[PDB]
Amino acid sequence: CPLMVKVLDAVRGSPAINVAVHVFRKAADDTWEPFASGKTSESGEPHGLTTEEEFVEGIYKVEIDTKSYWKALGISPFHEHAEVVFTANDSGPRRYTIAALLSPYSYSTTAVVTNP
Amino acid sequence: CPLMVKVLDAVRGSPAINVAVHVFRKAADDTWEPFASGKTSESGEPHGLTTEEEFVEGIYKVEIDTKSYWKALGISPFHEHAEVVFTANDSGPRRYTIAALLSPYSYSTTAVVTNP
Amino acid sequence: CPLMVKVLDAVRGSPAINVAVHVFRKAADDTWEPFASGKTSESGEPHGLTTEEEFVEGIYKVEIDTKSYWKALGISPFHEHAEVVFTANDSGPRRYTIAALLSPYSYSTTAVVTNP
Amino acid sequence: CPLMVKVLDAVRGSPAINVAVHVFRKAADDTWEPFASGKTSESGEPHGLTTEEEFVEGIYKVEIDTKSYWKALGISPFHEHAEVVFTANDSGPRRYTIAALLSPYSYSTTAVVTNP
Ligand SMILES: C[As](C)(=O)[O-]
Ligand SMILES: C[As](C)(=O)[O-]
Ligand SMILES: C[As](C)(=O)[O-]
Ligand SMILES: C[As](C)(=O)[O-]
Ligand SMILES: [Zn+2]
Ligand SMILES: [Zn+2]
Ligand SMILES: [Zn+2]
Ligand SMILES: [Zn+2]
Ligand SMILES: [Zn+2]
Ligand SMILES: [Zn+2]
Ligand SMILES: [Zn+2]
Ligand SMILES: [Zn+2]
Repeated sequence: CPLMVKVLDAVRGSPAINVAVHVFRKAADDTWEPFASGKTSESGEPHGLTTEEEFVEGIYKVEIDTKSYWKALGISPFHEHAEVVFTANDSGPRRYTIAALLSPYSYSTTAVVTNP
Repeated sequence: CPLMVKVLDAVRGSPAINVAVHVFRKAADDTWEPFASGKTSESGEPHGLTTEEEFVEGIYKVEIDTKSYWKALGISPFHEHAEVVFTANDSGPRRYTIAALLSPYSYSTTAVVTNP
Repeated sequence: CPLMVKVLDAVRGSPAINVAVHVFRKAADDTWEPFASGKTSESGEPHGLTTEEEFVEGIYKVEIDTKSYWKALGISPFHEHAEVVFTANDSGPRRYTIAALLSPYSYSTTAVVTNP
Repeated sequence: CPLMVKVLDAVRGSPAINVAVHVFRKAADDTWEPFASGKTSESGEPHGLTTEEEFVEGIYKVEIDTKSYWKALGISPFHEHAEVVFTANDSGPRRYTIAALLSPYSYSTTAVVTNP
């Protein structure tokens, strides 16, 4: 998997399960074209989002539906969602892990970029 | 100031100076209408973005131009920018501080919401 | 104030009120000598911890009683406390802000170091 | 492995390699008895720290030698080290992942606690 998304819940100290994750790729005209989508499993990651071949050079956006996640736990959170926007694979293929750590009024995101 | 944005640099342990901050408000048709803009001063905050009166109930987006900030320090960062999207002032006026802590491959954002 | 401590609650989006903060200074024999102590007010900061004069060059430890803070809100947290250990004022006086952002199973701390 | 430590570098967007990790367990008299130690590999984790059997109920301290890590990269960091202190396994065995995200003037730590 060259693109992995890992979501953690800082209130419960657990992976965040059943979080919607959307990936878009910026198109020729600058609109966000849907690229992939998934829901996090028990490990806090969605199932294989893409392959090395399909994951071409470009600008990507990962959106994580944090608001729905909290609401479903009976918590009213601050953010509508969390997004990460980055350029990928512009000096050859890399593997990307986007980690998001969630609290109701805060979140952190970090990228771990390795060689394949 | 009912809307304050505070940007910190985790590499230098300093406020992030000269960072562009944009605020948008979601319009009737769901497009992001420009609402305010500023550049952080030496304290890492832009100059008074709005007033209590203009800061009406609605969905707001704060974008922080993190990529340009790092590039100008000769660092090549991961994110294109950082954004915070939230609903504001829907149960009366509140004061909002959006804090962003920046590193080249990571950032955290938190909201402090108080009464006026 | 050359040493400020700012504690935020990421679950409530508020300053963390009534948090115990302890400061120690490493002594000649390497034991931690009590240096200052306070409880955060409504702004999430303890009252003036020290003066520029008393805040001499040395190794300092700031402990924040996060466990008691959460327990008192009826939450059972992961950490026993949070600590920050750093050398201060070894190239002349600096002003130090230690910011701590708290969730029940996570916390972040950052230092902002400025000239007086 | 019931106790895992994962260290990430937010400046480089990589696992933090060759970081010293120490684990202590609080003893009958309240002194910190050495429990385990390791250095992070290329994945940012030390090699198997303990077993389910040896990892008994008690208060543990994990120290991460962040200062040496940064210094060795020619960076002068703020913190002397990072520590996490917590009670473990007091309602039966759990698996603990302590994640630390490092920048020169900041760090975050989070715990992921699962059932075996
Ligand atoms: C609620 As959404 C991040 O799928 O537009
Ligand atoms: C580079 As921008 C966040 O002003 O579109
Ligand atoms: C509970 As304490 C950080 O005052 O030893
Ligand atoms: C430098 As150390 C955290 O091993 O005392
Ligand atoms: Zn969605
Ligand atoms: Zn968005
Ligand atoms: Zn801009
Ligand atoms: Zn964006
Ligand atoms: Zn105390
Ligand atoms: Zn401690
Ligand atoms: Zn050591
Ligand atoms: Zn320590």
